[PDB]
Amino acid sequence: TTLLHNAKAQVTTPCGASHYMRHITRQAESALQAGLKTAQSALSEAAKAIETIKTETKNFLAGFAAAAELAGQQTIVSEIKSAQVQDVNTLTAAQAVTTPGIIQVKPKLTIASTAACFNDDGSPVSGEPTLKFFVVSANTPGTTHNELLTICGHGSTGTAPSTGCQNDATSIGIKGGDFLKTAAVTTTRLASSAGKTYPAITSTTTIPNDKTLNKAVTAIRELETAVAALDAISD
Amino acid sequence: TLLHNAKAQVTTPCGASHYMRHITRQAESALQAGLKTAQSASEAAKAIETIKTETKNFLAGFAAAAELAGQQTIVSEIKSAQVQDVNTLTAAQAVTTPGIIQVKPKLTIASTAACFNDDGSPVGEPTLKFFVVSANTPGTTHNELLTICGHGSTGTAPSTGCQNDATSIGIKGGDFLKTAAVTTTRLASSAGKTYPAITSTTTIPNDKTLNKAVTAIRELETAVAALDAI
Repeated sequence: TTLLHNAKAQVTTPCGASHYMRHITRQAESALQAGLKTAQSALSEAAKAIETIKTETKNFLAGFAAAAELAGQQTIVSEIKSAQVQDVNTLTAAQAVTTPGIIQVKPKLTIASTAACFNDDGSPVSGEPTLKFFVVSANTPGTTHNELLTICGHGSTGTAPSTGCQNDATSIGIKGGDFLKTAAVTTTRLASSAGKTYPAITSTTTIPNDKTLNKAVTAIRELETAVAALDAISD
Repeated sequence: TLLHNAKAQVTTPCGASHYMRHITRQAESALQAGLKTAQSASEAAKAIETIKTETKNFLAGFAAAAELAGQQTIVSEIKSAQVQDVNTLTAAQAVTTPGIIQVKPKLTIASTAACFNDDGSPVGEPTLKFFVVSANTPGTTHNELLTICGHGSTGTAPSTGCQNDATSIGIKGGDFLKTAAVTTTRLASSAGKTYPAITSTTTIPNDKTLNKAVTAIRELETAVAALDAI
């Protein structure tokens, strides 16, 4: 039998989650090839093999596409989680509100120098199965001086917020920080009255959201049954 | 089998994701037909041999098209990211609790599956179009986006117009990202028909991610064509 899920994989990062999904597609492909080869060697048993492959193609390709789509989503999640507001040094308040010294909210991203989640040479960089995905939402700003994502006060113009903001509005800058908050969501397959099933993911205010994730997991489940039916050909 | 929706006008990231899914739906129909022919009945052996030799290229480009669809789905959601406007406040109270002026991240979260409605329906040489995001550029003087907002009157919304006046201070917000389209059109040359390399080194996704997927999509096109012959 073909093991779609990698037991020796510990998903702890978005890039890890994307490689786990790609592993599903690689394993799904091997099961399809073996079914194709079994029907090819039988050239009746070849008629029922081709029949099983054709009947399961819709379920196979829908879940294959869903695993790939989830790998794509996690790849973008792994890049966007780096989004930050940059610190800006304080400036005497009268000059901080107009040209040439206006204090700016500066977006910044950290862009991979390779294909995201991959090395330059092309290699990856990261019981019932568990599907784990990472999701983003708006970060929560601070609520007092010297906390993230706030206007930074200091008695001395020119001060870097990293050295400590004060309750002092003589000069003002910006203490930056992460624009997003990243969290994991998980669903662990379990035996159901008629087979196996994934509990729903709850994540209503994130990117991706749970409607997007649950739709894809449902299709991954159809890939798993399609692969099991494919393994039954050579068994 | 026509993998490419010729009558598609891709102008949004969600439209780009649906174009990618059209490719996968068309690719499926080519394999299904190829399997239906094989079901009928050495000819049966010929089809199987093809379907098998081309499965590797087929699933590689199929996965790349669906991967790109997943990437464009997130692009369509995060492109909503903004820094919120914050009303001005007397400067001495603006630097500490409880009035501290905050840089407030904000997203717009789809209430459905992104790029789909509740019912589940979607919301020449071919061209592949994708949308990418990059850091937005802040303004350089008062009342321009992504700057501290001065005003003479405390409690003033920045939409009233920021001034060269630091009596009260707030935040003039705006989009956190800029979103632009990248494209590549299949080109006839002595190399056959190939998609030119995209250059985009400062965006999410970047060109190395995109160019790798595009190369695989070209291999899908070649696989669908061989599947059509049988």
